[PDB]
Order: sequence, then C-alpha cells, then structure tokens
Amino acid sequence: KFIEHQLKREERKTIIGKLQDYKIDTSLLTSSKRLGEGRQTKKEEFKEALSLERQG
Amino acid sequence: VVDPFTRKEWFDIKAPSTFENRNVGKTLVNKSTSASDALKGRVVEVCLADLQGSEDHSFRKIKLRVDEVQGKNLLTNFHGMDFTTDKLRSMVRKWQTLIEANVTVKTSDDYVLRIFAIAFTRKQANQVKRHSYAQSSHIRAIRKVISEILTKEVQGSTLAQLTSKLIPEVINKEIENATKDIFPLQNIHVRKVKLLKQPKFDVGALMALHG
Amino acid sequence: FELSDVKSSKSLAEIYEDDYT
Amino acid sequence: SQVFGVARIYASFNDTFVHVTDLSGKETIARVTGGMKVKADRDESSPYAAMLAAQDVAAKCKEVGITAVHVKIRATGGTRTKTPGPGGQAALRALARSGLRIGRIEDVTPVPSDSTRKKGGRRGRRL
Amino acid sequence: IKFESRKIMVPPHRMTPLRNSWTKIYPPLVEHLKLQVRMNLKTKSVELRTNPKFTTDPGALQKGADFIKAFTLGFDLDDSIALLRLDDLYIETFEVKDVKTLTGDHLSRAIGRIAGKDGKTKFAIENATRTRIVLADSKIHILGGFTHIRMARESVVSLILGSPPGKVYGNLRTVASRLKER
Amino acid sequence: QHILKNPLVAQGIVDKAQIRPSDVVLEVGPGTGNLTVRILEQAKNVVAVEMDPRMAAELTKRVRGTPVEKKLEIMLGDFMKTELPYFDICISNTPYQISSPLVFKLINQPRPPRVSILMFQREFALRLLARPGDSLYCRLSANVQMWANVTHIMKVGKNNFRPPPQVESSVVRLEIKNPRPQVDYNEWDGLLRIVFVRKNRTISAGFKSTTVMDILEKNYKTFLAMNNEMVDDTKGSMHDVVKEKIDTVLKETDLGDKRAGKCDQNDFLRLLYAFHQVGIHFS
Amino acid sequence: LPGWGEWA
Amino acid sequence: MFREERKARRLKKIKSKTYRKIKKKELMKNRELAAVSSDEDNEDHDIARAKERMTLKHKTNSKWAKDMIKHGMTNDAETREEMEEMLRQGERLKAK
RNA sequence: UGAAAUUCUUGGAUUUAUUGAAGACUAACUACUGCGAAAGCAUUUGCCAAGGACGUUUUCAUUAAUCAAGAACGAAAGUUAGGGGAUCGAAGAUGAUCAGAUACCGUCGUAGUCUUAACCAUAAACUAUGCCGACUAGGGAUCGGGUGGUGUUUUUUUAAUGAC
RNA sequence: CGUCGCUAGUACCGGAACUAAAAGUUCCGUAGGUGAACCUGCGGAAGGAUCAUUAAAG
RNA sequence: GUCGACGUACUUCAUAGGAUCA
Ligand SMILES: [Mg+2]
Ligand SMILES: [Mg+2]
Ligand SMILES: [Mg+2]
Ligand SMILES: [Mg+2]
Ligand SMILES: [Mg+2]
Repeated sequence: KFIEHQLKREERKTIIGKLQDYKIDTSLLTSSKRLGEGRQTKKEEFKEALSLERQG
Repeated sequence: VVDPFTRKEWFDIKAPSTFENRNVGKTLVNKSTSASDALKGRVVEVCLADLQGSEDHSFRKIKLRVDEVQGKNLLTNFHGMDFTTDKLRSMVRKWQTLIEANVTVKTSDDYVLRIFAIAFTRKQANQVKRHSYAQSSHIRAIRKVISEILTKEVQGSTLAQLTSKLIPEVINKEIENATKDIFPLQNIHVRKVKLLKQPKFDVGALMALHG
Repeated sequence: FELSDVKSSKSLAEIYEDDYT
Repeated sequence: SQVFGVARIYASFNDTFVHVTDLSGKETIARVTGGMKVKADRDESSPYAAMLAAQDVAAKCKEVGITAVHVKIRATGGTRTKTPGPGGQAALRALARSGLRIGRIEDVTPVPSDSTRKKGGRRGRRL
Repeated sequence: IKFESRKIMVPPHRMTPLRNSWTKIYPPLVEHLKLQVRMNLKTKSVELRTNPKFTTDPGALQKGADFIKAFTLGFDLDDSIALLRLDDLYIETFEVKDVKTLTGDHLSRAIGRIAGKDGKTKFAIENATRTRIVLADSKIHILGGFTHIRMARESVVSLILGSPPGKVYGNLRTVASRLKER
Repeated sequence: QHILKNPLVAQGIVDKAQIRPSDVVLEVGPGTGNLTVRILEQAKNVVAVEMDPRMAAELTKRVRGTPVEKKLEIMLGDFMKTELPYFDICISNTPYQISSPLVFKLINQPRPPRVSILMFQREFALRLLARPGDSLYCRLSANVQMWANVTHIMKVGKNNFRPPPQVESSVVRLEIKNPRPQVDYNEWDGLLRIVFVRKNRTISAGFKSTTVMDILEKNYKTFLAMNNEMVDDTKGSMHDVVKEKIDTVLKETDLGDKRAGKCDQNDFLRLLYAFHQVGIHFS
Repeated sequence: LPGWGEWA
Repeated sequence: MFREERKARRLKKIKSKTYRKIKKKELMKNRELAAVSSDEDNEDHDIARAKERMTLKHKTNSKWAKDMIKHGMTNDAETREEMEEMLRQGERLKAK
C-alpha cells in the first residue's frame, strides 16, 4: 500500500505541475451550477448580454 | 383614448330552419376598416330549449358556426351537439353498467362526423337484486347494435336530416327497441356529435337551408 | 378550554346569531 | 328586447375572475378580477373581492346594452379541484342582485378523463 | 323583480330525505322569500321561479337555489336554513384525491380518520371552526363563513395527509380559543 | 436544542485536539461551556463564537472568578457572517445544520488551522470519510479529500445527548494540507459537479446531457475570446466541435466507461488535464 | 302534500 | 343487509390491538350496565371452580405464559398486563 | 404566502374563443366483485394462441402429493445501447429567511417517469398465516355453469330465445 | 439653567463652526443529498379512530 | 490510529398485580 501510495503521489505531482503550466481565470466562465436550470430569466439574459458586451 | 365600443357594431345571429326559433340573440364586432372575416368561423353554443321553446331539451346544447353574412344577419350552420355536464353526472350512478359507443361516419353531403352514444342497464319491475350489471357479451352485442344503427341512420341521410332526427330523439327509440331483447336499458341518448371534416362550402345549400 | 365532541344542539343560524349578538 | 351575454366566472384559490363576453364568446365586454378591487393580495380570493368585482362588471354591462347573461362558472380543474370555490358563488349571487337577468347556470370545469401527475407528489400537498 | 327560473337536480339518494323534510322546506321559501316553488317528478328536480308581483328581494331566488343545493349536498335541513337566514355562508368542496392519491384500504382509513370514532373527530372540527362538514364517501363539503371554512379545510387536509387525530384535536382547541378572543 | 453530558467523550475530544500551550483555539458552539473550560486550561487563549447572547453571558458568569479570564474572548454573531481572527485549532459541537459550510470555510481561511476536531452526523461523517469505490463516495468526499484529509475519532451515540436526537453522531479530525494543492477550486468543483449527477453511471453518460453541452460550448466560446481568436457566438456553432473534443479526450484518457463513484483523485486530475489540453474549461 | 307535483 | 355487510367487512380488516381493545372495553361496560348477562347461581360457580381446579389452565405452567416468562419477555409492561389479566381471571374462578 | 420576494407583464401577461402539434393516462361507472402461479390486470374493434368452472351413461388406467439439484416469471427503484422527452421530478441552483395550527413555502428543473434489446431479482413481494387429503354447525347475499316451474316481463303477430 | 459630548446633515482650514434630533403517524424496498439534531423521489403496507344519507325506471 | 465491518465474550434497562386496613 505504501509503494502504490508513493507512486500515486508522484503521478499527482507531475499532473499538478503540468496543470500550472496551463491555467486561466474563471470569472467569465459559466459555472456548472447552471446545469439544472435549463431556462434563463430576462434578468439573467440581460446580465449575460452586458458581460458579452464588456468582452466585445 | 378610444372606447372600443364606439367602433363596434351589432349583428344578429340566425339559426337553421330545422330549429323552430331562428332568433338566438346577437353579437358584435369592430367595424370594417373587414367585419365579415371576423364573423366567419365564429361559433355560438346555445341550449336546444331556447331554439325549440321546450324545457324537455334543457340538457342539450348545439354549437352553430357562422358561415355567411347578409345585411346584419349572420347565417349559421350546425357545428356540434353535446349534453350539459350536470345531466351527464346525474345519469352516471352506482350499481349499474355504463355502455358507451362511438362511431365515425360521413353523411350523404360528405360531412364527416363522430357520434357518441351512452346507455345504462336498468332493473326490471320485479327485480330484487340490488344491481343490474350486464355480462361482457351483452355489452358487446349492444355496442354492435348501437354502432350499426348509428351508421345506418347517418349514412342514409343528410346533415339537415340528421339534425331533424336528433331533435325528436327517434334514434334513441330505435336503439332501445333494437337492444331491448339483449338487455333492458335506460337513459339511452346520443351523448355527443362532433364535426371532424367539412366539404367544400356551397352557399346555395346554406340559403336553401335558411329559406 | 374543553371542546365538545358531540353534535351541537344549536343550529348554525343559532350559532351565528349568538356570534352576532 | 332582451339581449343576452355570457358571464364567465373563473374561481381560483387565490383570486376570482368575472369575464362577460358575447354569446359566441369571442369578444369580451368587461373583465374584472379580485386583484383590482382590493388592496392586499390575501383578500383577492375573498368573497368581498368578488362582490365588488361582480358589481363593476354588471355596471359596465348595463352601459353597453347587455341585460341578461348566461353564467358559466368554472374552477381551475385539470389535475386540481373540480368544484368552484366561494369566490365564484359570491360573484354569482352579486350578479343576481345586480339586476342582470341570469339565463342559465352551468358548470364547465375542465374535467379530465385521465390526467397527468399532480404537483403535490406522493406524500401530498396543501399542508 | 322580473320573471326568472332556477332548477336544481336532486340525486336519487337524497330525494327521500327531501320527501322526509319537504313539509318544512316549502313554507320558508314561499312565505319569507315570496318564492313560488315546485319540483318536477318527471325530471326529479326542484323548480324555483321568481313571481314578479309578490317577490320583492332581488336575491331571493338565488338564495333559495343555494338553500336547496345545500340540502342536496347532504347538509341537514336546519343547517341549510342558516343559508336562507344569513347572506355570508358559502359551501367549500373538494375530494381527498386532490390532497393525496389514496386508494383501497388507505382511502378507507383516511375517511375514517376524518370522521373519527362515533364521528367525534368531525364533531371536533365543526364546533371549533363554526362550520358543518359532510363526508359523502370521498367527497367533502364544508358549509360556513369564508374565513371559517378555511380553518376547517386545513384541519381536514391535515388528517388526510396522515396527521393523527390527537394532534389535530389539540390544535383545534388552540384556534378555538383564539376564535373566542376575537 | 441538544446538549451533551457525557464527560468522557468531551475529555477525549480535548485530548485528541493535542493543543499546544502556545495555541489559540477557535471554539464554535460554546453552549454552556463544558469543553471551553478545559480548552482554556491547556491553551494560550480562546476565541468563542456564540449565536445566543444568553449562552455567551452564562459562559461569562461561569468563567468569572477564575485564573483563565484574560484568555477567553467571546464573539457574538452568526459564524459564517463573522470574519474571524487567526486561529490554530478548531473544536466545535455546533448545530449540524451548518456542518457542510463550516468545513469549507475552514478550508478557505487565509491561514487554515493545522488541526480541527469536528462533530458531525454519522451519515455526514461517513460521507466525509468515504474512499473511492465506496457506496457513499460523493462530491463532498472528493472535494474535501482534495483540500484536506479526514479521519474518524469516535462514534457518539444517541444516549449521550439530551433530548435524544433521531440520528447518531461522530467525531472526526480534519487536517488542511499545507501547502494547498495548486488546482483552481472552481474548475475542480465544476468538473466534479458535472461528473457526479449520477455517480454510478458512465462519465460519458454524465456528459451526454444537453445542458452540459450548452455550458461547455459557451465556455469554449469564452476561452476562444480570451485568446483574441474570433468566434461567431451562434447557439449550436461548435456543438459538433466540442462534441468531438469530448469524445476524443474521454476515449484517450480511457475514463469514458469508468463510473465516477469508482474514480480516485488521479483519474479526475487526468481528466481535468485532458479537457484543458483540448481547450475546454469547466468553471 | 301541497305542491309535490304541481306549482305551489 | 348490504349496508351491514359492507360495515362488517371493513371492521373485519381492522385488526389493530388498541382498536379492538377499546371496542372490547366499551362492549363490556354496556353489557354490565344493561345487566344482559344472567347471574350465576351457586351451582354455576361450583362447576366452574371444579373445572378450573380440575385443569389448572390459568397458571404460568401454560405454554404461552412459560414462553414469555422464561425469555425476559414479561419485563415489558404490556405483556405483563396480559399475563396478569390471565392470572386474575383464574383467581376469580378460584373464588368461593 | 401567514405577509411578502424571486417569476410573467402596455412588445398585451392572466382570462376568452377558433384551431393545430407532442407525449403520457384510461376518471366518473369502480364494489376486498372479476381474471391470473405471483408480481399484477380497466377505452373501442380485429387477429393469435392459452385457462378455471360447469355438463357428459365419452376416453387411458395409477399415469399421483410433496419436493434438495435445475429452470420460467418476478412491483417500485437501478445499469448498458438506441428512440421519445408532454406532465411529474431524486440531484443542483435560486427567492425568502419574518411568524409555530397553516413551520417548510415558491421558481427553474439534470437523471428518471414512456418505449425498444439485454442486465439487476429486491419489497410490510401480508392472510405478518407452506402444499395435498379427509371430517366437524345453522343463515342469506354475490360471481360462473347446470337442473326444475305448467312463475313475471319481453318478442307489441304468436312463439323460441334474452332479462327477472 | 450652563460646558463638552454621541447620532444625522451643511459647509470651512485632523482642527474648528452651525442646525435638527419624544427617547426611556409508524414503517419496507430502492435511489440520491454541500444551511444534513436529518431531508427528498418512486412503489408498497396498517403494524392508523366509519359520522350522515342511500329502492326515486317510484 | 483512542479507524470501519464481522466473529466472540460479557454488562445493562425495562416487575409488579388484586383484597383488606390507616
Ligand atoms: Mg366486472
Ligand atoms: Mg436513455
Ligand atoms: Mg432470470
Ligand atoms: Mg401486494
Ligand atoms: Mg385442507
């Protein structure tokens, strides 16, 4: 168990390093929390339009 | 800024000559800038008691569609039939079998329509059983007889003749006479009439119908 | 306060009149 | 000399509608609801709302020319209750008192032969 | 006061009680409301018409119609007479099925739970809420004032959903106390 | 409210806290203060967060007239709403209604405690303690195991509490990992949320949902915008492109046919890296 | 019974 | 007859211990209040006492009582009452 | 809603009426009455085969009862791959977080609910009650069949049937 | 009756001015759960308190 | 590690009822 644990830790370290290699912000990205909604109000649509306009 | 009823105009509906009372009230519409397009396709539902002047028909309603307009007279045609909900709820009771039949058939005028008939078993004069359920075989036989009778009556007649049969409830008498031997029955009625398809319009057939 | 569990002798006309008066 | 209308009454749990239209039903003469006649949402379903609503529609109908109405009361129906509530009854009483002639009273609640599942769920609703 | 008519169809199971009580039904209708009364045996429905010469109260005809309808639903006569006497009494109706889909023995027990042993649980609700309840199989009718009936409906619904009678009875005492306060 | 009265379990809790004499202790849910006195006895100083003013006052009276006065500090408010001071160890018997937020807040403290002893409902505790392949493995398990390590200290039964609750309880130790692993919280949480809708189905079937396609396509549009590359913004423009991207990543990672409940940390991390490689960002 | 079957 | 049939049917299904227990007590009260049951002459008591002594059917050597007792089942109140209710009934028959 | 607030709405909501489209479900009649080994089973009509009971002065002559092994089916939920996706709806998000009879309420709603080809084989799958055989009380109601009457109704020509 | 306060506001160069300020139900099977002292979906059970009316083809 | 499940072994809580008398 110890040896598999250590091998898993090394794999984790390599993967996490490669993750830092490629990273971005998440403010503009839509969260997966919306998966249940399936329909948006006019307020939410206006917020999306404003955000997209700010992006350009 | 405009009261709509200033621009509205009144029109008087008229019924088929098959009914005794042709006067069935009035309606209204925006004045032509046309009014006729709004009038055509309009339907009005009215109890048979008003048209025939007898309370015996109080539980029956006729839907009539506006098909033509002439000089503030709205010439209509038969569009459908139904019973009142209260009457239907009255007929349905515990301790009896409800037999219902439906038939799709076209008249001699190519009026495709659907007739729904309902009936209930009854206990005889000397009955002492609480209930009067009928075996499934009797139900099926009665349903076949009813379907055959309805198809024969509709096919061998025109739509005006069909309504002329509906008003005096002759079809119910024929049904009960035919189904009498199979099983005694009560409350035999043509529950509903639907108009599925309409042939090509013929204003001549409407004028002749309206005299 | 104890609530009666038997049919009320007074009729609804009577109860509502007592409420009125 | 007696022109007829149809008084459509829709009695829901949280409000009452009084809707008067021509015999065909296509053209509405006057629509009033308990919301417009009351300050708080709670009393919209109250009968007091209904009688105010009924009286106003009756007043409008006399002005137009309508003198008689056929009453077609109804409830929400569908998968919900099938009987009109007190709001509908109070409006109907007001119409009679209003002086309009009541031709015929009929129930046209939407009654399903067999319907979809209700909102409540297995454990029920309306605690 | 114009010439008008009303018709109320009595179901078969209630008309014999109508026969049982009709001696006490036509007097109040004809003397107080000045209403001209009749029932058609052929159709088995009570026919009420306003007599223009003698009738005076415009709401009399509708008041009588609801009075018979109250009797038709199963309410006792004197309970229905309150409708004629007063003007602010209405009838609330609903099925158990809207509250909850109960079938078979579940349905039977729910009806029993509402009525209670010897009808005590129903007798509990009627007095506390100042209303009357008719348990017509799965059909419930409540008669009373608008605010009054809503408390009655809540307690009945609680029993249907499964609330044991005892906790319902305790709540009835609480609201009953508040009724006396106001 | 429910109050513990078995002294032995509380003594075990304070003992297993292993509070060094130079430690400041954040004691949530003071209650009467049975734990608090002993925490004060073996601590530099104690900060207490109480919601009920009366219980805080009673604690003040209880402690009043002892050596341990200057040590105790009582904050009045709602624990989440308050912004807390630095604290070294957290010992709580707070109402279970706040169990899940509490945990994450300790994780997201600017300087997280090295150790905390938390009392949680048995079902909740097991879910916190679940390992990959277990029945109760869930989003909470994976997330908390990313940001910390949780172990079981005791099982506390119904009889100890008065009035009895309808569920048993347990006490666990939470260890926030220092340094914090360098993975964005949002991206991890989004991937897990998409993959844990039904933890016993294929991950592919988890992604087959239409709303997931909409969210991922919008995310891809936003990312392409960030890199200054133009995008049409039509609703279904790259449904067919993102679909192929997802298919390829799922196939090559070989996680397409593996149930989420049986996936460990490294499997999810590999999936995250692949989705990033092909250009999809979840949150 | 006055008016059982006739107007009363 | 149909109405009684339906009512009798519904009561048959209800087999709740408490519900039957309430019903039995009320029935006994009415019968005692109405004195429906004829008095037992000295002969009826003597024969009844004879049979009870003859069999000893109302002591804890019966199967059900022994099974409940030997397995710590009678520590509970409700079963103890039932065991009691059996015993006092035997004692009543033993009275002279 | 206990009152509000997210929500829709002068681009016309809610409501009215004339239609059209999609997917479920078979109210009232409905009854522990009926059928099936059980789970279960309810609109009309056709086809395919299957079954109990009844009637038999028909036929084979012990071919039978129970059943470790082994086999078919097995509510609801659930898994794999297509289809469908109306209602309801685990999960998730979000409005409100004021008041104890109404104290868990609302909106959006993923999977599911439906169906096709296979898996899973669990329920208070209850009469908390193995299967076959015999015997041991009276009473009237019902479901299916059969026997009998110089019984009623009907066939409104008789009748014979049907229903009583 | 005076001084500086404290709360709100107005301006001026931490400071220095002005105004206002009536308060003291019990479960079973399965599937889930991140404001979980427990909730929720589907199917099932009573091991859960039956009052009234009821031939109206009378 | 004061870990989970199971196996094993023990502890523990549920006993008073009728009659007479004061
Ligand atoms: Mg049947
Ligand atoms: Mg699928
Ligand atoms: Mg199998
Ligand atoms: Mg079953
Ligand atoms: Mg046997």
